[PDB]
Amino acid sequence: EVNYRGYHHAEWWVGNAKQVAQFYITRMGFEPVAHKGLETGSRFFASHVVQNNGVRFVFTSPVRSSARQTLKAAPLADQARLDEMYDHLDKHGDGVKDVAFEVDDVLAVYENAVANGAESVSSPHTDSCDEGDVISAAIKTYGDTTHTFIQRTTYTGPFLPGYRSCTTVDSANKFLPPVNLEAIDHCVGNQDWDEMSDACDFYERCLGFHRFWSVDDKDICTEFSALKNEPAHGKSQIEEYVDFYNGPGVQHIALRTPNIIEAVSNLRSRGVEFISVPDTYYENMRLRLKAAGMKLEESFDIIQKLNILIDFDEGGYLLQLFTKPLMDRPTVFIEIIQRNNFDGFGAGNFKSLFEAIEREQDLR
Amino acid sequence: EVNYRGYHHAEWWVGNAKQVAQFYITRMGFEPVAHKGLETGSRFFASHVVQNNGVRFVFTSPVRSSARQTLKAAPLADQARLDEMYDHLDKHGDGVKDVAFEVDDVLAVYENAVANGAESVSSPHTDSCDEGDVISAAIKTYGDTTHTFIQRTTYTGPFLPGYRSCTTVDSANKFLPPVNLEAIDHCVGNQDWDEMSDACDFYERCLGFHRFWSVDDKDICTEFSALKNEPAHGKSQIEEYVDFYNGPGVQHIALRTPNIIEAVSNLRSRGVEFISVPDTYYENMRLRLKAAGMKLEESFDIIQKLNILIDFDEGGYLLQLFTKPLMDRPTVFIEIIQRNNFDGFGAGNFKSLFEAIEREQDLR
Ligand SMILES: CC(=O)C1=C(O)C=C2Oc3c(C(C)=O)c(O)c(C)c(O)c3[C@@]2(C)C1=O
Ligand SMILES: CC(=O)C1=C(O)C=C2Oc3c(C(C)=O)c(O)c(C)c(O)c3[C@@]2(C)C1=O
Ligand SMILES: [Co+2]
Ligand SMILES: [Co+2]
Repeated sequence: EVNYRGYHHAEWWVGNAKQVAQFYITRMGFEPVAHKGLETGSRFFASHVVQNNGVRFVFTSPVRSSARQTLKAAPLADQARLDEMYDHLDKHGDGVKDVAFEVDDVLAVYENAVANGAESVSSPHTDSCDEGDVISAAIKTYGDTTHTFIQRTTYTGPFLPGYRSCTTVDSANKFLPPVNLEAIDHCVGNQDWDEMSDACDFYERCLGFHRFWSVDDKDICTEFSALKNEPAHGKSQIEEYVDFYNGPGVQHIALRTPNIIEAVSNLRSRGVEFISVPDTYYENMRLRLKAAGMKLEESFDIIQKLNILIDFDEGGYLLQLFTKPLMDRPTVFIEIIQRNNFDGFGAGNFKSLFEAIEREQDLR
Repeated sequence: EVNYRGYHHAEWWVGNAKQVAQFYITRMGFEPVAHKGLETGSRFFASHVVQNNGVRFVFTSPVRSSARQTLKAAPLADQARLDEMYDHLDKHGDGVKDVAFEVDDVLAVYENAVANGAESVSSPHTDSCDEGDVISAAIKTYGDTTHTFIQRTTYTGPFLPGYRSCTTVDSANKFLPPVNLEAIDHCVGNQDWDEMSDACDFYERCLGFHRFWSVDDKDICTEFSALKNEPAHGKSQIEEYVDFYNGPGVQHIALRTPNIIEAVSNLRSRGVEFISVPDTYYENMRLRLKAAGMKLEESFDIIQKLNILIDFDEGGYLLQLFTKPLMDRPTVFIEIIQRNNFDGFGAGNFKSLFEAIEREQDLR
């Protein structure tokens, strides 16, 4: 019954994979699924994959230091990998690193990608455990985040080669209200203009008759190309959406739910914390929705209490919400979105939210 | 009613303070208490303090990278601090960094410490917010972990200068069975022999007529000085206590509970995971306890199910248990201990547990 929307998973690079992974277990309803580490011969990195219906996260941490003087000298390729991982956690901190797509024909989707100028990160190769085989490749897309192409061949195991399945459920979830998340809706690994642009232009040059590997990126780039804020050291009436819009190296990963009220509630009660949109947003939005005769399913007054956002067109609307920044840097957010016939991505909420500080800064 | 046993707190250095701190909120029953960061002018580090009755943890993360090229050039003292924090997370990873003691007369306890050869880390100084003042100092003790001496003067605020109080309770705890932890029982920031020794000899030279700042370290060094394992690539019948005993740079922090059964249960059900001691341990222990006429309060059979450990003497016993390593390095553990008239620290369980693999390796 589960539904990946073609996303194999998203892999994070984080300092404490083992413990950070549990954040999503306790706060957001995930379940431990697979593991890769010193128990399956991974001498240099541990990986913890937690899943929520279609949503699958991988958290990956080095298990050892750079010049680890006690046991082995690291092979040259591997010390470079460890070195790379620390330099990313320094520059960026905990965050999404790689979006990986279930793909038929990695060789082909990889080939076209670099023909049109993709920065290669991992030419096609074939990780091969005892449960089978898989072909992957990877390319730089949005900043230093990446896309990975995955073609299952003979592999049958839990997840990928090297991974072992997970030995049973998590107990904290028999006490916690569940979070009905469906699948990964989209992901922008870096929201700098230059960076976004660069990645979008690259995607456009990847368009052909064969369908592009990430429909959700093609529609984001399309919707936001039709147009390309202002802060205050007050807090800002936009609160942390101003950091979302104007912060550097900001990311967000969005997670589709069939019920954003149910989702947001059970996350409010598990202890997750979202940005507060001002009252003036709903003021103006209630008129816009009414004048346009767009009648929502959900009570407008509950969408207000929950600081949930709205965008729409003639055929339907979306419901959107953002967590407070997940870490001590204001750079990583998670979006929860519910669609009722709207392929949109929230372009309207830039105008609306920017207009929200507008009436407040114009107030003086 | 709360009881710190003279421990102001333990401060961890971790990669993701904001999220790691919540681990202890969800998995172990802590509550958010104070915060220090970009919201109180801390341009370089964030601190999250969570408390459980007497137990108070501080988690501290850099909010910025080393050569953060976007905003400020860091002052020389501060870039050194950021640089230091990354080098510790590289060499060691997430773990306890500093044990801090509520102390009258920092100047004096600091003075004697370095007279007898303490490695100074922070001469007496006086952090001074608008709610008052505090004197601190710090010295290297066990490896690169530290002790900090804290003398409240005019400070009245939540916690320390720069900290703001915490805006209300965590919701996940109205759904989770509580964990009745009392206070910090002890802490060994590095269990290498050389390192332990060095720190103990240093403590001994700190003994005088004035009482020593950490009674729990003086008794550890005393009990374990009366004596100073063997592993298998099988897993080991000792399971992860072999990593505890023979692993390098292992730490553990112990947390006293009045009811280790209640504590361990509610932690089993919140999702915390402990090492399994073999059956042969309880086999031999039931005879030892009986021959010695030591009658326990708690059902021996529940202490067996819960992989809880036992040490005792003529006047009473202790009950001990260890988590599985908390991170992808096998280097940080947490001990839960319950005392019934026994100042011991588990020296007996070395003999018992070492003897447990003994009958198993002797089995062949
Ligand atoms: C509202 C939100 O969820 C965000 C999203 O999910 C998809 C994003 O793509 C862009 C792009 C470029 C064109 O792709 C852009 O230029 C701006 C100014 C922008 O604001 C966004 C985004 C970040 C959007 O704001
Ligand atoms: C059982 C446990 O809780 C541990 C504890 O809490 C206090 C520790 O101090 C030592 C010391 C030195 C003398 O202090 C030592 O040499 C050995 C071999 C030792 O094993 C321990 C410890 C680590 C003990 O094992
Ligand atoms: Co969005
Ligand atoms: Co102990």
